[PDB]
Amino acid sequence: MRVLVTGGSGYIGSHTCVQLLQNGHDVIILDNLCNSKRSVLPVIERLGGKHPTFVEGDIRNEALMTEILHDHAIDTVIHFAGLKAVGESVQKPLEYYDNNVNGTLRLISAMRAANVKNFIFSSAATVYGDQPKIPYVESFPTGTPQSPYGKSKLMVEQILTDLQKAQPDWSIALLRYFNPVGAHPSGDMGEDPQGIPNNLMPYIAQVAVGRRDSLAIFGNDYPTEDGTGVRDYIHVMDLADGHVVAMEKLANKPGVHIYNLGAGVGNSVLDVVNAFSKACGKPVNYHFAPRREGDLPAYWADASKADRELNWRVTRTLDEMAQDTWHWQSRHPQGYPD
Amino acid sequence: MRVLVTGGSGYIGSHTCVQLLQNGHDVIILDNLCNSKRSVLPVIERLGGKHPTFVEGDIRNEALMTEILHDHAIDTVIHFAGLKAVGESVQKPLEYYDNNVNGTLRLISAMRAANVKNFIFSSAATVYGDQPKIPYVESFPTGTPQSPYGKSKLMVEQILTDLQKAQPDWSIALLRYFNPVGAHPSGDMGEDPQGIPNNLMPYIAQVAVGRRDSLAIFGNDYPTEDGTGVRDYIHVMDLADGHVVAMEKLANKPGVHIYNLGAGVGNSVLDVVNAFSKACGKPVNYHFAPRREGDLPAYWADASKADRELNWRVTRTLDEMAQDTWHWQSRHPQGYPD
Ligand SMILES: NC(=O)c1ccc[n+]([C@@H]2O[C@H](COP(=O)([O-])OP(=O)(O)OC[C@H]3O[C@@H](n4cnc5c(N)ncnc54)[C@H](O)[C@@H]3O)[C@@H](O)[C@H]2O)c1
Ligand SMILES: NC(=O)c1ccc[n+]([C@@H]2O[C@H](COP(=O)([O-])OP(=O)(O)OC[C@H]3O[C@@H](n4cnc5c(N)ncnc54)[C@H](O)[C@@H]3O)[C@@H](O)[C@H]2O)c1
Ligand SMILES: O=c1ccn([C@@H]2O[C@H](COP(=O)(O)OP(=O)(O)O)[C@@H](O)[C@H]2O)c(=O)[nH]1
Ligand SMILES: O=c1ccn([C@@H]2O[C@H](COP(=O)(O)OP(=O)(O)O)[C@@H](O)[C@H]2O)c(=O)[nH]1
Ligand code: NA
Ligand code: NA
Ligand code: NA
Ligand code: NA
Ligand code: NA
Ligand code: NA
Ligand code: NA
Ligand code: NA
Repeated sequence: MRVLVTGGSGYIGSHTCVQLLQNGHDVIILDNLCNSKRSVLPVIERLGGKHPTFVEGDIRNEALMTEILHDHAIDTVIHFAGLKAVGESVQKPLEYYDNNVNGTLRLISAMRAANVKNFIFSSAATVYGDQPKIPYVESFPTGTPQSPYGKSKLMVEQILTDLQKAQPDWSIALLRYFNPVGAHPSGDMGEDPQGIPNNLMPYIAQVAVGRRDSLAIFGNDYPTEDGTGVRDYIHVMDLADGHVVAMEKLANKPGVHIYNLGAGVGNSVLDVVNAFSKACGKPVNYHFAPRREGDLPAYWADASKADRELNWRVTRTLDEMAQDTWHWQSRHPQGYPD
Repeated sequence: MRVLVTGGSGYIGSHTCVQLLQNGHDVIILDNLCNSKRSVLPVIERLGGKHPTFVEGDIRNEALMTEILHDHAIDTVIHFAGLKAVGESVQKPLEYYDNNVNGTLRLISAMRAANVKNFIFSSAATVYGDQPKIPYVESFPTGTPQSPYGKSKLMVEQILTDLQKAQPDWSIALLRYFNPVGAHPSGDMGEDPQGIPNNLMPYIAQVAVGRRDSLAIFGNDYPTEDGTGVRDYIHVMDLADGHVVAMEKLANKPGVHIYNLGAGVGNSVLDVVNAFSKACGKPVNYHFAPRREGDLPAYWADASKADRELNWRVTRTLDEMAQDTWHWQSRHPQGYPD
């Protein structure tokens, strides 16, 4: 298929592009480079085994999106582009609403204009809001996300749903990601956050690499087995694979196809820390800190639906997530070259 | 004060501009004319007793908004501009999200750029969603609006709330309108819908004027006194006045000030029909039809808060709403001149 992968040079998108190319699809990457570098492009091609076309540009530029769509006879679009720092979204709400809400709106508007009707959207577990019922199931009604970031995701899901109702021939997949971690097994592609990493894994990796002192564990008094927060970590390669399958199996299948993408099990901060120490050969330094504002104690995905409907399920383990992350971090301590 | 009134040439905005000018404020009207005509401008000035400046343009044009803001040293913005046909929003969701969600986002982004921090937003009762608890109170948590239109309003309220949190010096009023009806007492300014009117009052007026055959009453089996739908009708002049007061009393008062703007009492479709027949001197023709998709049986506003906090309450009656509407309709059967 001919697929436009917005945000394709970023963390999840890069790994997805590799898998797509390996499945022999024709890949057009669209990215504005606000959170990634052109240096990953060659890695993508080398690992994917085929050349993906790259276009530097912004999802907010509807005219350009329209042109790309038509120019490359795209059949389906995989929407990863956007801003995702939670804390920052609280501080700079407008930029989140613009890049995520308007960003998507301009993109799907461009699609309408070019007669493209197959879409995959990067959504998140945050859409569930404060849900006491875990694991989270697609059938659950959504709640109220606590941050501008979370809200922007849910708003897009709603807009996409209304669009589909209005243009019933569209196929739209709402992929709710849990906690993406890991890196390509080669160790030459992985997450390359700039500055202080907001997520657990990359932070741990930086402590392990010798860049940071200690991992601050946000809260140790939660109603969990070990008192630390529990989440559903999912390896980026498994996420990538789920994206190829969703794209191939849902194209031209009208509807709004919602799927949680997670392993279906929970792991605590300590469990993650422990796996990492194991992977890197030395105890990871850490300390307990107060609970992070807005955090839930525990949640994980109910991934039965994707298993059933798409025959997709995770295959990488927590140890692999940790080992792959350390391999990339250690092989490329400065991330992607400038 | 120096106020930019977006959508100022439309129904509610036109009447608001008149009241503003009567209070001697300097008024800049911004409208794209998609649902109003330049012909109302002179009426505004004549009834307002002062000249308002008019700029033809779109809220989506952030550069222009920014320029207007700075150029006119605006102190406060009253945001009426947007699309509001419910049924149509279901059919053309994107246009609603664009004009309302993006439209507002571009406008407040322009404000940020120009250092403007006083805003009034035209919100609606739809934000309450399916609320069994009536009357509706500002303290109630919001629900899930059933149409793209309703959703777009709630999304804006959320964006505005996050913005205020991020920029705590801002004063933002969320004015939730109930069922605006009526016309300026002169009979020379009023609602001028194009095509089939979606709201009850204008439809009734058109039946009364001899343009339409019969009023279709959507449903006669509701759990209400007379079986027809019950709402809180509020005269446009009262709404207008509430806007002047909100603007004058909340400017430079940091916070998100939410107020329901309604009369605080309910009236049925039949009650409205009856008042109109009374006003126009002849029985209004009507028939019973099936319930309109998504309609609630009954709802009205709890307007205590605005009374208490702003010392504002309605002063026009249902009969006046009907008489003023008929006077305008009858004096100007073709609406505003082309
Ligand atoms: N990483 C996670 O834990 C997590 C969890 C759920 C959802 N998501 C979502 O998945 C998607 C991908 O996440 P990621 O981890 O790969 O992040 P990422 O930052 O690595 O990738 C996003 C990419 O989008 C690009 N981009 C940002 N705004 C753009 C715009 N306006 N126009 C064009 N390009 C733009 C960035 O340059 C970057 O390459 C995002 O939508 C994110 O919100 C991620
Ligand atoms: N009339 C009601 O019953 C009702 C109830 C609640 C909320 N509202 C809201 O109150 C506001 C005013 O409603 P109204 O009855 O006066 O409607 P209206 O159509 O008469 O006024 C809206 C005005 O905005 C202008 N406009 C539309 N999109 C624009 C854009 N992108 N850029 C610039 N101008 C644009 C139109 O030309 C029109 O003059 C709207 O936001 C509406 O959703 C109205
Ligand atoms: O420096 C960090 C980052 C994360 N966490 C915890 O690790 C889990 C995952 O946090 P993350 O930000 O990666 O993702 P989230 O679950 O919030 O989407 C949660 O229980 C966080 O409290 C932590 O203790 N320290
Ligand atoms: O042609 C019409 C228009 C409206 N209504 C009813 O009148 C009330 C007000 O409808 P409207 O569309 O004006 O406003 P809403 O309350 O839906 O915001 C509701 O009970 C509608 O069902 C009706 O019976 N016929
Ligand atoms: Na096509
Ligand atoms: Na339709
Ligand atoms: Na960063
Ligand atoms: Na680097
Ligand atoms: Na100012
Ligand atoms: Na802040
Ligand atoms: Na119309
Ligand atoms: Na006319």
